[PDB]
Amino acid sequence: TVPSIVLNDGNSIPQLGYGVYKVPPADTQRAVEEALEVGYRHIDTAAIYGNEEGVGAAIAASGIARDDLFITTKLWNDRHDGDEPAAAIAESLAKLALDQVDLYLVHWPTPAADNYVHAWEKMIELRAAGLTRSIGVSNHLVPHLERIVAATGVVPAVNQIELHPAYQQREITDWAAAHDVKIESWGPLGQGKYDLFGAEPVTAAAAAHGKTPAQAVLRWHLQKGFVVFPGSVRREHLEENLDVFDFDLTDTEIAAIDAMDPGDGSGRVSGHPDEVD
Ligand SMILES: NC(=O)c1ccc[n+]([C@@H]2O[C@H](COP(=O)([O-])OP(=O)(O)OC[C@H]3O[C@@H](n4cnc5c(N)ncnc54)[C@H](O)[C@@H]3O)[C@@H](O)[C@H]2O)c1
Repeated sequence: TVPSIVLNDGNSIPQLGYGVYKVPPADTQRAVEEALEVGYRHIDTAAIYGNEEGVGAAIAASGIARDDLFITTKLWNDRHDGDEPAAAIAESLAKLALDQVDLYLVHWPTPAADNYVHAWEKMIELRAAGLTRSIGVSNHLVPHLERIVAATGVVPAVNQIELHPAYQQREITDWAAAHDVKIESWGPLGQGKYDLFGAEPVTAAAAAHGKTPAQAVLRWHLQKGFVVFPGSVRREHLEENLDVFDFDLTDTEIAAIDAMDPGDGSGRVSGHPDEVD
């Protein structure tokens, strides 16, 4: 059993899902079929991942009822302009072989291109047309968010950003809570870019519950109310990552993990929105 959370638009989303980022396209179908089998229902993909087909194929292969699944895809940086958003989403839909997706995201803000507002406008139209159930963004900074909302009056259901113990983007998460936008933690486990599992706050919490560090970290995101979809191809980790609704961390435990953030942005492991396209 994976609990769901409710969006500002009333739609619900499973709090834990399976992200297929990094999964080679030729292997995505197996990977998803396995997650599916494991009990995963929320699939996180993206057009840029070039593996929507595999996901779609996996879905179809599973006997699974459409309504029981949560499918997320994202709008690539080069499709912000004109009616490209509608073209991009249609392509995605065709790959997934779905009528519509559950959630659709503006992959990156590409501020320098100053087309993220236009993208947002088009996104709204996509939802209106029923191409997607909900809409959100990704990698959007506070100013990005203010601007889109100001321009449209429509608030993203979510903001998918890089988030883990060493790099929390508190300003964003704070803004989100104030605006009722849910947070999707990408790279929830640091992408192996640093010794997260070695962190003492992490080991203390895991040990304190008879869980793994990965599990404890996952629990922290969850408890903080964020949405997670860690990547993994090992069934051992799949099952493991699913086994986190069984327990809960103490406030003290959470607080200790929260202290891991240097507060200077030095804990970042991936690309910054001001730098991507
Ligand atoms: N919005 C964006 O720009 C963006 C960027 C990156 C990823 N995403 C999404 O977020 C998902 C998760 O992030 P990620 O995969 O980049 O990094 P991550 O923090 O999930 O780290 C992934 C790595 O952790 C390992 N992992 C998973 N479970 C583990 C466990 N129990 N024990 C040990 N290792 C374990 C995997 O082997 C994998 O190599 C992706 O699948 C993708 O769908 C979105």
